Amino acid sequence: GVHVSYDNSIRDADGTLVQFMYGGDAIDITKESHMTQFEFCLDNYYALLKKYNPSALIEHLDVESALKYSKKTLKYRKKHSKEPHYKQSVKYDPVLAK
Amino acid sequence: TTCQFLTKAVLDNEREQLDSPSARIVVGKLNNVGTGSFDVLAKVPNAA
Amino acid sequence: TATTLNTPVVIHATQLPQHVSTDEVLQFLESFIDEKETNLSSSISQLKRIQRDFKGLP
Amino acid sequence: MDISKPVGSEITSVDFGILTAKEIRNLSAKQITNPTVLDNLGHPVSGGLYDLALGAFLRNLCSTCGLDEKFCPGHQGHIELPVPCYNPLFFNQLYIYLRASCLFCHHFRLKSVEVHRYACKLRLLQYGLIDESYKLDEITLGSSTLLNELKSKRSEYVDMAIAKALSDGRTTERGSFTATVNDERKKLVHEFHKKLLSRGKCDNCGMFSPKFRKDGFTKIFETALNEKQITNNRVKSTYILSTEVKNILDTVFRKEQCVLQYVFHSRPNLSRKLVKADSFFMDVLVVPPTRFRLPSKLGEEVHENSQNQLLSKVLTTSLLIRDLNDDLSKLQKDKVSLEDRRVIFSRLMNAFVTIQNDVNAFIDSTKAQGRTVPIPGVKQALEKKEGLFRKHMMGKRVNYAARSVISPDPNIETNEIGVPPVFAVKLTYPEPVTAYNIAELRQAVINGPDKWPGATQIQNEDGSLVSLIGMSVEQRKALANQLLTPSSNVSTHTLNKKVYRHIKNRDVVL
Amino acid sequence: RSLINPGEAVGIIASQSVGEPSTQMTLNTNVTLGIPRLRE
Amino acid sequence: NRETARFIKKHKKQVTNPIDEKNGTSNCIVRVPIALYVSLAPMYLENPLQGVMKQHLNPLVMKYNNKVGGVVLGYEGLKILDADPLSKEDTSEKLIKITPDTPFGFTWCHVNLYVWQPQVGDVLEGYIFIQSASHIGLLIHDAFNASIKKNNIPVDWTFVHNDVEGHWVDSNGEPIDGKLRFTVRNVHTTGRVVSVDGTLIS
Amino acid sequence: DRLLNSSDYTQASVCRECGSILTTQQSVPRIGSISTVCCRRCSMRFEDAKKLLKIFIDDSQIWEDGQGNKFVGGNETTTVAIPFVLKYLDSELSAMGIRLRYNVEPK
Amino acid sequence: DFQQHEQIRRKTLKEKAIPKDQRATTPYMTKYERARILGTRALQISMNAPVFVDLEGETDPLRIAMKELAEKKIPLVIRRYLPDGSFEDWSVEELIVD
Amino acid sequence: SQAESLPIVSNKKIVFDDEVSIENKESHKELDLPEVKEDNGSEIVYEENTSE
Ligand SMILES: [Zn+2]
Ligand SMILES: [Zn+2]
Ligand SMILES: [Zn+2]
Repeated sequence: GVHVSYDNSIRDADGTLVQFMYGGDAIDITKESHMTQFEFCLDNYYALLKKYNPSALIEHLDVESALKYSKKTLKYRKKHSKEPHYKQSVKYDPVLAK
Repeated sequence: TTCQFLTKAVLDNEREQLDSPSARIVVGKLNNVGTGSFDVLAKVPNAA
Repeated sequence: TATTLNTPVVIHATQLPQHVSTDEVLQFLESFIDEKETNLSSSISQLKRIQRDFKGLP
Repeated sequence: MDISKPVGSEITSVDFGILTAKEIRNLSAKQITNPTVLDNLGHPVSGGLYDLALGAFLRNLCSTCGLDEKFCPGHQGHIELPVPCYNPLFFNQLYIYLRASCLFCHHFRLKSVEVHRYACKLRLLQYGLIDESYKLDEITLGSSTLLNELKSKRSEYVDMAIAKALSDGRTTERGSFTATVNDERKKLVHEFHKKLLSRGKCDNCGMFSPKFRKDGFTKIFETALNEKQITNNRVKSTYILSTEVKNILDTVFRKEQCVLQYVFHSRPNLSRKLVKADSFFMDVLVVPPTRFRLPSKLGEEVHENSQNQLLSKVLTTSLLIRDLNDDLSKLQKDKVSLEDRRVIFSRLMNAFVTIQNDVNAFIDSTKAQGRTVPIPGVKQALEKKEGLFRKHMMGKRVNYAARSVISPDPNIETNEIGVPPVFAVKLTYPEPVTAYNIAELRQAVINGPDKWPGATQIQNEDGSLVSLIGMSVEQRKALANQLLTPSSNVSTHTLNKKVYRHIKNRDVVL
Repeated sequence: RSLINPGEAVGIIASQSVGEPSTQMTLNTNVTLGIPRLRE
Repeated sequence: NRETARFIKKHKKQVTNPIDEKNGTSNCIVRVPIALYVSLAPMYLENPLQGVMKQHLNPLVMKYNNKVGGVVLGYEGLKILDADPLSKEDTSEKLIKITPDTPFGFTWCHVNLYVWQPQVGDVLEGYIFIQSASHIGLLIHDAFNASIKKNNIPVDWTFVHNDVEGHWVDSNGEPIDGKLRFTVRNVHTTGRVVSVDGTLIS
Repeated sequence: DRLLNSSDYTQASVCRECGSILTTQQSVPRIGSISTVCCRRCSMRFEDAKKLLKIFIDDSQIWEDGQGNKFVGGNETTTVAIPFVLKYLDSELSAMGIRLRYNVEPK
Repeated sequence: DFQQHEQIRRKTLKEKAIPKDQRATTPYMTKYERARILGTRALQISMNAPVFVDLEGETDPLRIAMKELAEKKIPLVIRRYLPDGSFEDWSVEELIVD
Repeated sequence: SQAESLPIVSNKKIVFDDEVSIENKESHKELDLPEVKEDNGSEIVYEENTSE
C-alpha cells in the first residue's frame, strides 16, 4: 500500500507516513536518464523545447516564488558551507520542503 | 499465521477499515493503487 | 422483476407526512397529467379517472 | 460481472465478534441431532447433516428459500452441545483470566486501584492520547478513604482529557487508530496481563486461591492449598468440569467488567454491549450450509464430506449425554452414597472430555487425540497449502486464459503478439452494441463461432445468453438484424444487447 | 516534468528491484555476502 | 431490556387519518418529502432530470410502495443535489459520482411525494361493482380494489340472484347498490395491486 | 478483472442491520406474491411479536418461510458484489463462533 | 431523525472538499488519471452516451474516447483524494494533457 | 448405585461412530451426481480437494 499521495508524501494505505518525499527529491527512476546529460541536452535544445512547449503551461505554473527562494538558500548555503553538519544554519530549508 | 492474527482481531473487536490492499483483495474492493487513488464524476448539465 | 436499474437501493423521508385538502389534490392531478403529455400512459389513465371522481362523474 | 448491472451499495468496514447462543438459535433454519445422513434410498435424513433446511440437495428444493441446488445460497443450521465447552481458539485467553481471578471476592487477584489506572490508559489509547495515558500516572497527592479520592481524581482527568482532545480535531468518537497508537496499546495491555497472573495472594481481600493447571487437550485441573495458605485462608488435585470454570469466571467478568471493556475494544464501544464470559464458551456450533459441505465424486463413486464425519462424532457423543443425564434422574438420591458420588463424577469428567475433544477435532485437529492420519478441521482448512487465502483468493484460477509454447518472429512488431487461429476463435470480448459498431458486430455474428472474425454468443438486454453454436446461416442471419431492437421491458430499456465477438487485432491482450 | 506521478506504489516496485537482482547472487566469489547477508 | 427490545415502537404509522370534512369519509391524501438514491444511464448523460423519471419515478405511479406506506400518485419538483458541494445551485451542470465498474453513476436528490395511505381502521366510501355470496367488492375513488368479507357484512343482511340473460339486499329490503360506506379492517399489499379488507359492524 | 470479474465474482444480499450475508434468505411467498429478501437473524416469529403489548399489525412486514412459520421485520436488505470464497470463509469462521458484521452503506 | 444524519453527512462532505482557489496540486493529468479517463468514458460512449465529437468512421469505444479527449470534449471530472479525507475536484478540460 | 453400572461415553462413542461411518459411505454409494452448468456455461463440480 505504500505510495505517493497527491501531497508528494509517501504513506502506507492507512494514512501512516513513511517519508516526506520519494528519493528525498521525488524523481522518477526512468524520467532520469538524461536529466543531467546537459551535453546531449543543449544539443537538440530546439527539439527538446518543442516537446515540452512552455507556451502551454504559462498561465498554469508559478514561474517565480520558487526561484526567489532558490537564490536565498544558495547564498545561505555557501555562507554556512564550510562548518560541520552539526553547526549548519537551519535558517534556510531546501526549496523542496516549502 | 492466518489463524492467530485472527484471534488478535476478535479479542480486540478490531475494526479492519478495509484500507491496505491485502485487506481489500478479500472483499474485492478496488485497490489504493494508482487508478484507485482518485475517482470518477459526471459533469452532467440540465440539473437546474 | 425489480432491478437496480429502475429501482433505488434505499430511500427515506426527510420530514413527516402532511395532510392535504381535496383542492390541492386536483391542482396536482392537473399539473402531472399535463407534464406527461411508456407504461406511464396506462397508469396516468388511471389518475384521470380519479381526478374525474373528485368532481362527480362515473 | 457486466457493465450493466452496477450497485451503489458497499461495505465500508468489517468487524469480528463472537456468536451468542441467541443469534444462532434464531437464524438457524434447522437443528441437527442425527448422525446418519441418508435413509435407505438416498434422501436427506430429517435432522440429518443434509437436511434441506440448509441448502438444496441432490434433486430436491431448499425447504427454506424454495430454490434448487443451483440457486440456493444455503442457510446455516446449528448443533446444540448438551454441555458448555471452551472454545479451543481462545482457551489460552480464558486460562489467563482464570488464574488471575480470585475465587472469593470475585475480583482479579491484582490491586483494584491499579486495574483502574490501566483501564484509563486503554481508554486514552483508543483516541491516540498517548501522552495523557502516561500523564495520568503522575498522581498521588496527600489508609482507605484516600484511595477513593485517587481512583476519583485519576478518573475525572482521563475522562476530562478525552473531552479536551475531542473539542479540537485530535480525535473523533470512533477513535484514532494508527500503526503508532496501536503499539502503545498492545504493549500496555500485555503489561496488564503479566501483573494479573503475578499476584498470588489477592490484594483486594487477602485470600489465597488454589492455582489451576492445564492440558493441551483443553482440560483445566485444580490443585489444593499449600500449608501456609490454609493457615492464612482461615485467619481471614482433580479435574474441574468445564462448567465449574464457566461460573467462577462469569461472576468475575460481571464484577471486573470495567477494565475488560477497554481490553476487548481497540475503539470506544459505541454499542455499549456487555462483555460476558460466555464468549469463550461454545454451547452451539454453526453448521455451515449444505452447499459447502458437498461430498466429492471419485469420478463415479461418491465420497462423504470429511467435515461432516467430524460433526457426526459430535452428535453421537452429544446423545450419550442426554442418555446419562436422564439416567442420573433414575438413581434415587437416597441410594446415592457419598462414596458413590465419586464413581459418578468419573462418568461426568469422562463426558466433558470426550465431547470437548471431538469439538476440537473439528476446530483444530491439533488439540485432538490420535486415531492411528487425522481429519482436517477449521484451522487446517484456513491455511490449506499456502493458506486458503493465498491459494484461492490471491491465487485464483480464471476464465478467459490460455498458455502456449512461444516461438520467435521478427516480422510482427515489438509491441505485437502473434495470435494463433486455434485461439482467437475461442477468446471473446463482450462489446456493447450501438451504431458505431453495428456495421461490424452484424457481420461477425453471421460468421458465427467458427470463422474468424466473428462471435459465439449474444447477450440481450435481460442478460440471457445466445449460443450461436449449432446454428447456420439463416438462424444467425436473422438474429443478426435484431441487434437494434427496442425494449420489451421498460426496466432495462437503458440497456442494449452485447455481442461476444472474437478477439480482433484492434484489441489488447496481456 | 521528470517528477514521479502521484500514486505509484513505489513500495511494491522496490520489493521487485530487490528480489529480481538477488538471483544473480546464486554463486560465490572478509565478511557475509549475498542471499544470507540479506536474510540478516 | 436496554433501548433495543423497545424500539419496535417506531412502526405504528404516525399519520392518523381523520373523518373530517363531515362527509364521513376519511381524508387520506398526503404530502411527504423524501430522498432518492438512483442510477443514471450513459444515455441520459445530457438528460439527467429526464432519465430519473423514465427510469425510476414513472414505474411507481399507481403502485403500492413499502416505504411510503401507501400508493404512489405523483411527484413534484425533482431537484438535483450536486456532488461538488460548493457550486451555485444554478450552473445547469452538476457532477455526480461515477460507478467504479460501469459508466453509470448515482446521486441523492429531494422530491415531494403525494401519496394515498389508508391505515387499518379508517373509514371510506366506495362504488360497488360486484357481489357474491361471501363478499362485497368495491372501488375507492375508482381505482383501488376493496373487499368486504362474508362474516364482516351485518349478520342480518340478505343475499339473492337473478335468472334472465348475483346481488345483495340489506337490513330492511332494498338491494344495496352504488355508494357503500365501509371501514378498513385490513390491507393486503403484497399482491399484484392494492387490496382493501373492510367491514361494516361494531 | 483477473481476480474477480473472470474468477468467482458473485452478487449477493446483505442485511443492512446486522451486516451479514449468511442469514439472507428469500421470502416464501403466498401463491401470487413476489419473493422478498430478509434477514433471519434480525427477524421475529409472528407469534413472538404478537406478545408485544395499542396498535395493529402490518402486512408487507410479515413473511413466511418454507416450513410454514410466519415471521416479521428484518426487511432491510441490499445487494453487493464479492468473491464467492468470502462466503465460505465466513461460514467456517462462524463454525468457530466468529461473526462478521460488515457495516453496510449507504446507510 | 434521518434529517439529522443527512444534515451531518452533507455538512462534513462539504468541509472535506477544497475550494478551487486553494488547489495546491499538480495541474498535470496523471498517468493513472489518463488511463481511467479514456476507459470509463469509452464505457459510457459504448453505452449510447452523448458523443461530442465526429466519429469519422469509428468502430471502437476506446479510440473514440481518444478522439474525444483529443478535442478536449470529455465532459467528465476527477475527484482527487488526499490521504486524509480532504480533496480537490479537477475536470479533464482544466487539466493539462501530459 | 445407578452409576456403578452407568457406562462412560469414551467407549459408547467408539461403537456409535462405527455404524454411522457406514450408513454414510454406503448411502453415498446409492447416489447419483446432478451436474448444474451454473447459469454461465461453466459446471458446478462436486469435489472438496483442488490441490494446485
Ligand atoms: Zn435455500
Ligand atoms: Zn479476592
Ligand atoms: Zn440481520
